[PDB]
Amino acid sequence: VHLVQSGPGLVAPSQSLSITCTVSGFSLTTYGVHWFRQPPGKGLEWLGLIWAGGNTDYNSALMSRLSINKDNSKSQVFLKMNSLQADDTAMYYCARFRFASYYDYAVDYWGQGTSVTVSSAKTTPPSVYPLAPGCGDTTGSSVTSGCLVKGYFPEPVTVTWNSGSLSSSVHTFPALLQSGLYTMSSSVTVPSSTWPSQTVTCSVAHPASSTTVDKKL
Amino acid sequence: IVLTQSPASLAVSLGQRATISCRASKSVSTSGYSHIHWYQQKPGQPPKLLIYLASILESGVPARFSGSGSGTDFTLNIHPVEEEDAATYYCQHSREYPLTFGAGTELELKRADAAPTVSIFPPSSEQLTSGGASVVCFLNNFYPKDINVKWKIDGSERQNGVLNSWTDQDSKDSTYSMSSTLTLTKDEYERHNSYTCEATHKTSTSPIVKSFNRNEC
Ligand SMILES: C[C@@H]1O[C@@H](O[C@H]2C[C@@H](O)[C@]3(CO)[C@H]4[C@H](O)C[C@]5(C)[C@@H](C6=CC(=O)OC6)CC[C@]5(O)[C@@H]4CC[C@]3(O)C2)[C@H](O)[C@H](O)[C@H]1O
Ligand SMILES: [Cu+2]
Repeated sequence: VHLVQSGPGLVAPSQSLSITCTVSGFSLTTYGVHWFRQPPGKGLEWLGLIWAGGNTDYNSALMSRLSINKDNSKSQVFLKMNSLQADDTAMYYCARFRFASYYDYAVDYWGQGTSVTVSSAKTTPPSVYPLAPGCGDTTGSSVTSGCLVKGYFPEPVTVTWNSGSLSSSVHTFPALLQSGLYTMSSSVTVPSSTWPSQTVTCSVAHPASSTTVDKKL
Repeated sequence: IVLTQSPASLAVSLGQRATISCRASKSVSTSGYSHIHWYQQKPGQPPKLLIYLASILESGVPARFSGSGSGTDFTLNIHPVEEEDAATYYCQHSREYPLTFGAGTELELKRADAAPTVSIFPPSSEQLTSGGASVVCFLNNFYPKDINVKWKIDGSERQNGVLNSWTDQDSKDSTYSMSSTLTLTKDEYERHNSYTCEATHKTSTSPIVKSFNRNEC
């Protein structure tokens, strides 16, 4: 997929992390890969670059604690981070470096990212509860439905409606850490038909636990 | 170096022009090339390159984005700001290592006031089986963002144990939506009747209200 990283989830403190970046549509023979991360809610941060010829430049800071290495044949860059601290909790993104000369280069394509939570806790799968209008009012020509996703750890979660078919009027309310666990919800508005016997479903895939439960409304 | 972005937040009506600034601690300009870049990070996606080397446009980013500047001072102009650009904006220099980002300038598109469509949801059967009860209200598609909901339980008894989450600004119409979850124990949900969700937002002195009566328990 143009650049996708896997490495993920929960990693306990002091242990090591390897996030693998898999590039597509170019090769490492000709392209550099930056690694960046984004610590929840604040700014983007550069970790390092592995240039074309297997060469590397590092953010003097993290410097000591990380290595990046490519297998050109496999189309993968790998970032090894060791002695994890809890503030390494971040979204980790790999990006393509288009270099043509010192006066024409770009960090031009970005991976989706993967969420790495450094903590001594255990993943907790979500409980998913459907929410449907129950006291019968002649709901106009549109009805709202929802899925409540409760108590999971760590982040992320993915809530899709009828596997992805409805992403029209889908609202995804962001996640709130309550007593060490996260909760979130999503609403969808479908017509008064495309609900009753059309059967709606939210499909919640909670990666770290490998939960992928579909609750039918 | 270190990059300073102003304003940190910005609201501009459509058709207007927005001007993100970014000033560096040092001349990120070697010969006639200002080594700075501009990224658009929409709400929950990876960064998209907008401009590299201060002025050059990334193919695909429309021509209402303009980058300008030399040395220390740089500027991103977006005119006409269309609804689609409600996102967060970063500038990054690459004059030296490390490759630091500036803090982000959020853009918020000003729009006409829009009042909420409140929806109220019972708990699921499945939830009650875990001994708990959640009552959910989606206050959807309003502008501005400031809204404050209240839960009224059975009489004008208010409650605490409420979870309130706001979606970011919608990119099609410039609205916001909200989720409010009152979470009770089953064993106290069970011995009460009325549950109101009373929302108060600029568009009316009158709070909007949705409410249900526990119907055949
Ligand atoms: C022809 C050559 O060009 C100029 O020097 C150049 C080499 C060197 O000095 C630097 C600063 O260290 C290089 C640096 O090395 C590599 C980069 C960090 C790299 C990356 C960008 C990114 O995103 O990831 C990595 C690509 C360009 C870069 O950003 C800078 C750009 C500023 C420059 O100043 C330019 C002078 O004109 C010089 O005298 C002449 O020898
Ligand atoms: Cu400094």
